[PDB]
Amino acid sequence: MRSAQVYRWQIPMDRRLKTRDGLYVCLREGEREGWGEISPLPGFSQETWEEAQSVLLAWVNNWLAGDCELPQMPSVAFGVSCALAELTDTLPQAANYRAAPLCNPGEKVAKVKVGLYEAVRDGMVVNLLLEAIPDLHLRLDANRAWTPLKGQQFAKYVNPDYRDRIAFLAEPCKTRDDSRAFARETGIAIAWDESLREPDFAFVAEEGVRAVVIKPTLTGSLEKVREQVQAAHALGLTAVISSSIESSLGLTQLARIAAWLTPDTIPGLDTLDLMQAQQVRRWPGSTLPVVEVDALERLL
Repeated sequence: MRSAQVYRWQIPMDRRLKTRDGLYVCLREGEREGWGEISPLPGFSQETWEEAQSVLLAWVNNWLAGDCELPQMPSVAFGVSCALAELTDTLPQAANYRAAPLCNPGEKVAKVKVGLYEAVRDGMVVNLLLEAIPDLHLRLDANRAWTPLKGQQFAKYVNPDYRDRIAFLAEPCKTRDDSRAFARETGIAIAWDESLREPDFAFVAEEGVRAVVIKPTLTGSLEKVREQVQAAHALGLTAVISSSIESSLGLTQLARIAAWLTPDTIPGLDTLDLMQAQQVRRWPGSTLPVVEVDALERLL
């Protein structure tokens, strides 16, 4: 016997993004229970919050009637599939809560957002960090920020002898041909990110490419995310499971999907401190308050 609940919320963030708005699905079959988060990201997700809601509510009504197509809309396919996996006890409880800290115990790994302004500033900060911590490895996020020139102007400031400790620079340039060229000229390893979510992306052996970054809320189902992880691992690449700024609930399932699918790869989930509260599920060690389901706006 099936039942379902949908919640709508907005969490305050630490004039771009002052709230994060989203949704939870709770599927219930017999005594079992599954949750999932549907939170499309403004500027990044194609579909909107309110479109997400419509499709989520409609899909749920289908689910109650026993039919089992999932929507191909990324945010909804994702959350709906997390709920479905929790129903069947398949998503293990084990999770990777180890952080590659942003900003700007084991393998030391950090994350730097680059390409925001001057290429110079980024390479300088990058060099500084790698110089100070001899065993630090860095993950860099460009989001296609650079012309070939700026791709060169950034690397200008990074000691070639530390460059092997940049695990990846994601999407340095505006075209993939230029990012590949930057990899070759600079000997700096690259990752694809936004390329993966554009139509007709192929997993292909490319010299210089060592990682892919997989954002599940912008990709779709957990089944599709898995697929992309397996494709990468066949090519020898690192699959990083990453945050699309999900609430604590989605972040903990991303943590769980990481341990399950990319067990030795720290996920890119250090986005909780951007927000002012957790909801439903705790992230271990966060002292941010926790909103109970009790207090969530219920649409279904």
